[PDB]
Amino acid sequence: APPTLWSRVTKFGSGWGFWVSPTVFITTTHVIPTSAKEFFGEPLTSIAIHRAGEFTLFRFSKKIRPDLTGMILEEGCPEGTVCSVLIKRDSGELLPLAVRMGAIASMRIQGRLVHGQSGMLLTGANAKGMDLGTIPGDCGAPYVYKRANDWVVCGVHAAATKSGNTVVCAVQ
Amino acid sequence: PPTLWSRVTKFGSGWGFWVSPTVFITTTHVIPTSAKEFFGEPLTSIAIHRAGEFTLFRFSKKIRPDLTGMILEEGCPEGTVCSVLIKRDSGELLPLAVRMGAIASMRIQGRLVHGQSGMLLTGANAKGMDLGTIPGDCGAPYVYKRANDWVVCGVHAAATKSGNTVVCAVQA
Ligand SMILES: c1csc(-c2ccc(-c3cc[nH]n3)s2)c1
Repeated sequence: APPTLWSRVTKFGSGWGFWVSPTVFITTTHVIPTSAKEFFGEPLTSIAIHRAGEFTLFRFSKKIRPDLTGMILEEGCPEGTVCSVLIKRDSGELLPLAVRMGAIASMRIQGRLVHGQSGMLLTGANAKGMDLGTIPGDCGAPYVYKRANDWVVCGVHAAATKSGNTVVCAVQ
Repeated sequence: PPTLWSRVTKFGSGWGFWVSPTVFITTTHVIPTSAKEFFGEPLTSIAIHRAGEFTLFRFSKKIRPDLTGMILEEGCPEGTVCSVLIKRDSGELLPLAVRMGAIASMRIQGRLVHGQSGMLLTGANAKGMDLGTIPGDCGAPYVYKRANDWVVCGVHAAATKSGNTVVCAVQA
């Protein structure tokens, strides 16, 4: 995946978030620290928060990331699309996990009710672990895919099943 | 707790895999043809066991004493879904699912290669997106989880231009 996509992946709360543009940051609602009143040196006052279940969008009044160009954010992707989940792990290692996306789903995973776009990992047969699959610290990592000449972001990592084979992307 | 990924090591014109502190496997064709040492050990002290595109090195001292010994097998049962553990010089880690087939001699871009055939499971096009193999990936290991045990069953020898078909070189 291109360097300009990896540059947008930002350590945040208990997981990650993604810069769509200089003013727009997206993340998984449950990774956001509950007491937080400041983000990138700005007060809540100065920020427009748009929350839909496990999807949260932050729109800043000023350019926090002026090095970046605005990208396309879509509301999930067609069934059958292959996405990469842009996961950073211990070492500056970069793990673009391949996932075949499916239908919008409602699930119970461990102790929680989760809603978003379901996918199946294409990394291995029994991806329950850090080497081939996701771990709880990956929450907020972006789902991206290439279309013709463009890259698109279409959601953020919200949950995985006990087996690790099924993941859920929260969508706008 | 050393990951599988720490066992994958840049070597020659591709990669290789540490099975144990003293055992290193790779694709025969990536090995330098001019050398007096590997990993700081003189060639006098290294046992080289070659079988077509599969080579095993057995060192007289512990090169990777941080590692436990893993199961090495001569390929796997037909239908096993293995993971090819690809490292790239970007720092990206690309585990790709491959459904394994029969041992054969296959014509791969006008060349005969003997090993275990496999088909990538990342679908349509495996190039333009991190979804398939490229020439510098040779030597990457084929692994799978069986009960509690990780199994390594060979090394990446060849892939078609098309994308779909790969060859895993195997021991004996
Ligand atoms: C039997 C007939 S085709 C086939 C598979 C296709 C895709 C699979 C898969 C599993 C994990 N990642 N991709 S399994 C098995």
